[PDB]
Amino acid sequence: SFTARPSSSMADFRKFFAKAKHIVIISGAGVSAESGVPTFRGAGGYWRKWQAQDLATPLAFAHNPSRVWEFYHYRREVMGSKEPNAGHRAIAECETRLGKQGRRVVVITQNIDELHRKAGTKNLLEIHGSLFKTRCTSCGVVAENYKSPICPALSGKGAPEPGTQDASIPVEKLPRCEEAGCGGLLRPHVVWFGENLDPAILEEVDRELAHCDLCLVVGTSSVVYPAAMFAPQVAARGVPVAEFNTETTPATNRFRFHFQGPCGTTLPEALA
Amino acid sequence: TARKSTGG
Ligand SMILES: NC(=O)c1ccc[n+]([C@@H]2O[C@H](COP(=O)([O-])OP(=O)(O)OC[C@H]3O[C@@H](n4cnc5c(N)ncnc54)[C@H](O)[C@@H]3O)[C@@H](O)[C@H]2O)c1
Ligand SMILES: [Zn+2]
Repeated sequence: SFTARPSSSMADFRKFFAKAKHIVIISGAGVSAESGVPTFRGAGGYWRKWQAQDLATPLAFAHNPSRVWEFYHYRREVMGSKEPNAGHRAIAECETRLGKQGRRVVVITQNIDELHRKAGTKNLLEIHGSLFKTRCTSCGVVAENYKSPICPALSGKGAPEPGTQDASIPVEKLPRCEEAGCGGLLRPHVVWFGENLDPAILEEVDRELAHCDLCLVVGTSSVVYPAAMFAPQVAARGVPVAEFNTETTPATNRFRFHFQGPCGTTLPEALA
Repeated sequence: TARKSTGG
């Protein structure tokens, strides 16, 4: 009986929740699945023939920037009509209600979809960037960008079905920098597989993890690093961590609680 | 450990 296996007791989690002064909520793509945004775990991890982790890499962008921009353009256009779900709303409303009591809630998200922002979350660390920002590969400037389509050559492009032909847009016609007449090639302002997360963001993440007294880890596979090690760091300080996922993960047995099921059902219950 | 990767 010694070995702790995670608890499924909602009442015991809610006893910690009632007292918690600083809650960190870490989210991955599962928190947006109920808005109609597929995760990359299964069939939704394919775009044409490629797996998503093979397109979100600086080697794909260096050698076929038109293909990587078609994939991000597809995602931007699909995301424009997507709405926050009950999970994103519970998260946002929890922050607002606890903030009035002087209690802190912060969201550390792997997602680039901005749906936590749309839901009303204020304290948000977007650790992998944003679908709706660009970064210039020449001058480094980061800009918000919601334009549909981002550039004329991408109009009508990005269809996801296997067998769709590549647009093969010449690099000069991909999104270009307009800042002080720079003209450089833009990329998505998204952290890709093989790249370093921003140091300033990581320092803020470390501060929140070190100071929190309760952590939720929601809709993440806990196999994407370094994010996968955030909630185990909190658990190993002896702070309760509650995982909300439709399945178990490689990190589940490190945590105090595991609440199995769709987070749009379990989050409103846990955060009421 | 600042570099993004997949485990397993
Ligand atoms: N919405 C988005 O911005 C979006 C969409 C897909 C992937 N991504 C990102 O790409 C990377 C790879 O994605 P990935 O999906 O392989 O890994 P992930 O870490 O983001 O895993 C998604 C997790 O969600 C769980 N899940 C699915 N439906 C759920 C539901 N309704 N409620 C609770 N949990 C649910 C899955 O079991 C899985 O553990 C991640 O960094 C992820 O954040 C972002
Ligand atoms: Zn520029």
